Amino acid sequence: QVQLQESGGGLVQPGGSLRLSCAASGFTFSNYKMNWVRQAPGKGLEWVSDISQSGASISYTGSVKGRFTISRDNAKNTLYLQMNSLKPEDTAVYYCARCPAPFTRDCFDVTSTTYAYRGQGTQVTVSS
Amino acid sequence: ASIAQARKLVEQLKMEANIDRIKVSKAAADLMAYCEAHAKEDPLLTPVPASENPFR
Amino acid sequence: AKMYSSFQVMYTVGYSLSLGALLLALAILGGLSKLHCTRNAIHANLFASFVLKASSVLVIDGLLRTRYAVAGCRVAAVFMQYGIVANYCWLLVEGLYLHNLLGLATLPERSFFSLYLGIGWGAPMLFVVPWAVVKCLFENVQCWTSNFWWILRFPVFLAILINFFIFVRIVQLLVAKLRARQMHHTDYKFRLAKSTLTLIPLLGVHEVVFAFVQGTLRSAKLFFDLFLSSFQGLLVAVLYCFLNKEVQSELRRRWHRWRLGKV
Amino acid sequence: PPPPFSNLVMDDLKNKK
Amino acid sequence: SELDQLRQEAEQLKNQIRDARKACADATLSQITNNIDPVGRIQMRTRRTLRGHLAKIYAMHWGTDSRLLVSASQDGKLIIWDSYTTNKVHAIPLRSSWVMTCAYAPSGNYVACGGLDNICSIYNLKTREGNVRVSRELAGHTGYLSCCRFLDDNQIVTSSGDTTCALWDIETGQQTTTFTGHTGDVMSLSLAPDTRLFVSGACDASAKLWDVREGMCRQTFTGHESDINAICFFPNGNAFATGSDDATCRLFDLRADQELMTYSHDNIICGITSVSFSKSGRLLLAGYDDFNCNVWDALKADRAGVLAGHDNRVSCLGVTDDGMAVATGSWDSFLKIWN
Amino acid sequence: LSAEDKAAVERSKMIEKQLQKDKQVYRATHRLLLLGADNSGKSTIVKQMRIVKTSGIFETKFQVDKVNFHMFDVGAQRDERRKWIQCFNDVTAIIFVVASSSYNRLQEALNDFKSIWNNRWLRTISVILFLNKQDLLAEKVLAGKSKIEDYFPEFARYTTPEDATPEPGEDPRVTRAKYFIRDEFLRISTASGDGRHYCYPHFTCSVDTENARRVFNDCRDIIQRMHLRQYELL
Repeated sequence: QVQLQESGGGLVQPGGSLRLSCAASGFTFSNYKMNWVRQAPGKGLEWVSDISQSGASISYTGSVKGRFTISRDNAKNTLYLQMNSLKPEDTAVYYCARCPAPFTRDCFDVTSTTYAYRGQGTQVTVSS
Repeated sequence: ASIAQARKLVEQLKMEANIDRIKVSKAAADLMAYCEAHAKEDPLLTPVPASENPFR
Repeated sequence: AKMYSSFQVMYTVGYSLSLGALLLALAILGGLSKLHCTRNAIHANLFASFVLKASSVLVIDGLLRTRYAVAGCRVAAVFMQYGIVANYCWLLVEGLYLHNLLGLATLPERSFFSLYLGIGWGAPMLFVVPWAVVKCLFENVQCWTSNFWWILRFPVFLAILINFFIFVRIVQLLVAKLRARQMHHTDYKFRLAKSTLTLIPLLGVHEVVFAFVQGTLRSAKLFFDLFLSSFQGLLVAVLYCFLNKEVQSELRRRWHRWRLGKV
Repeated sequence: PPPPFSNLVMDDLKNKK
Repeated sequence: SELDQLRQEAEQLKNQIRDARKACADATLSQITNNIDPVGRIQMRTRRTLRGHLAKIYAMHWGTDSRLLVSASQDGKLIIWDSYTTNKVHAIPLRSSWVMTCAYAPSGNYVACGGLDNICSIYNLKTREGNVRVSRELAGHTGYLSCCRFLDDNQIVTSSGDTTCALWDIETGQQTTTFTGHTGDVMSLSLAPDTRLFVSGACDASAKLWDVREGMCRQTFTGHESDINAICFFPNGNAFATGSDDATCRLFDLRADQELMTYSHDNIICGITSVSFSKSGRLLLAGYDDFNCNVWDALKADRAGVLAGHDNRVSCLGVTDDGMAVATGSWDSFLKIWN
Repeated sequence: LSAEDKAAVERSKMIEKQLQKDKQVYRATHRLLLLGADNSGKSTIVKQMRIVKTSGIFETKFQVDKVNFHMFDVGAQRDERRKWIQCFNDVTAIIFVVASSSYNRLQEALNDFKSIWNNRWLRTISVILFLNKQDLLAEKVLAGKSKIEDYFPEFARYTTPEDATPEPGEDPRVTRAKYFIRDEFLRISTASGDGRHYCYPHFTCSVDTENARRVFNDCRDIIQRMHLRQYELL
């Protein structure tokens, strides 16, 4: 029974820095490529960041390139997304996803609801 | 919306909870007995001679 | 002279090595789960023609060494005369199959293997036997070939010309496809384009230029004639069966499968 | 002497099949 | 709002079920099986090689006589083979070539096939005219059909890619009952020997045990780390084995309501495409993506033989009802028979 | 025996005769997997037209230069494609249609191409890329609607390629934008896939009638490259 529980978030002023944490239970953390996606109000799911098994391959969406960083802690089975220079357009629910296939470089997870290996999300918003 | 779809899931969990679980020792001894009782009539781990083998 | 003897032993040892390599290549082609396709079948037939050439040469050399039976010398001479034409016709078949396969938009609906067999093992039978009968009727005790005769050279020259033209066409296609895509990988075009030329030089190797030759320099240059036409089978087998990537992968898979251990 | 039998170009393979 | 407490009470129920399962698991199957005789090395060789398919084969099914077998490939043909003599018996052209499953009726008079067309086509074999013709076309699934099994000549059960299973009525052509509750594509289903309740493994690391009569899910089993590709009942009908894409197999027991044994190895990293038990429920055969199908001694959790021959991944693996042969169909358009 | 067994043998032989008769037809027709997005415009592409149960049907057949193509437009399954896409790894090519006028969803489209490109099953399948809706993009970027840097900052320092071929008497800005979009897809394509499969980018509109010709040319190129690879020439 896979379980991806995420924490962090909350109302912060624009330009802040937040460290979203993702705890995984029920699977070997190091065998899967993990992902950070966001759901903004109105629109649908969109992929943000990814990290490979070892942590070497890292790619970001151009809209958040350089501003956000991603890291993996295999010892604690945790995923960290550290956020800098927040913008009003970044107000979204942040989901921590996995990859269905282990030991693979490509998989489909940015899909809509009823995707099994995705977290519940944390509502992070910025002040006016 | 969410409540309507969650009610079915929690009801299914409710029927899941009130099920008589059999001890896993008994759940494995029975399978052991079954797999040893039909061993003779299984021509896959017991090589059948070619006299009555229909594929040889 | 000593260099005469060196050349004599050299072409026979080359023929023996080529025959061994061709037999090994035929065994590899016919003894794997991914047995063969039309291309592999044509390669196997070419290997068989090369084996026929090598066997005829070895038999005639052994008979010449022993006797010097005349009937054996003759049966071997006509057999080798058929074999060389069969070998060249099968080179032509390989070239034509490759040329016609790159001109099709889609995969061919049929292999047309019967046509290739009839033009590979059928044309030389129509070429040598009707004139072998003419020869025996006239001069029967000949044993004349020593490793006119220009009558049999016409199919040879035609096959060489067609193979050269289709080789030029294939090289043009390869250059066009290397220049079109993957151009960002500069300085690597030559290293991949020259490998193909060494991979298909046999489809268009010129022997008429080495036959239209005359002094000691000519005698020295004649070394390649009994060298290229002796190691050719080994070179073909190496290029088409031992340097093949998927054949090597299949052999590695078979070796790993056999080496299972299992406690 | 003129070419006795080399003048005859060998029979063409009319492969109509 | 009021809906927030739904998730928390659901997860207390989940924790209650988990701790009940933990309490009921006093020991493990490995502890009971320390002093049992290992099966040994099983070496099987291909007895027949059925050639004639043009594309990759996805599914096959044996007959109740264990002699005639139906196979489905992507060339658009459903081929009915006589395994004893390698002779072909039927070659049915299909309307849609993208066929992912096929079935053979227990009576032998009908076959079924389905795929991306979302239609389950049922073909009659014993027609008076001789030539086989389509007898029924069941529609109503919004996703691709992944598996179908005949309960009898009159009713069939299928699983689709829209997280649903359906029990149909062939005579009418309407969904008699529908089974819902999965959150992912239902990849496979297996029917009990009594044909009173069937299991379905889906793309959410979950296998659900249903009730064909009640129409409601009886049990749910999780524990796999990834989507499950194929499942099959134990011969006694009290257990089932699930193979998933996380390169492992798991044996679930309905009465124990939790896993008993896990089949995995360090060298294998590819998923399991198909799985089926032997006749005595002692030898488990599973097909992988590494071009061969390992046979697992499903009582001690160790490999006891490896099959070979296939040049691509094995997609379907069936065992005769009398246990006399094992047919393996892979993506090289070849279907081998092993004994 | 020879009384009923001979009948079985002759039946098997008739079946095999048909199975050879139709093998030719099966292997001479190209299969194509067409896919895109709802706003991409694949429906108007499916209107090439040279040659139901309200569910499932995804069939299209056309023919050019006496060779047939079977284009499949999956339009009834769910959003998760990671399972049925495996059915299309023996296909000749994958046509990917992308709308290059809606910059908001263009990132989603890049990610889609990426997952298709790096997928384990389709790592040997070439992709024909159709950057559809060029006519819409022309006015989308020609006027002051929005500028690409709002979603793709790399456009700020981007320069038009030297090998780019514009159209006569037309403004260079749309060419710069379209070649930028092309190159983002082409970067992804060339990040992996050394020589097993290639991506063919094309600029197409809703009124283009030569799309079938483009597909035919790309199919010839794919087949010729495959034949050369079998001979280990290229």
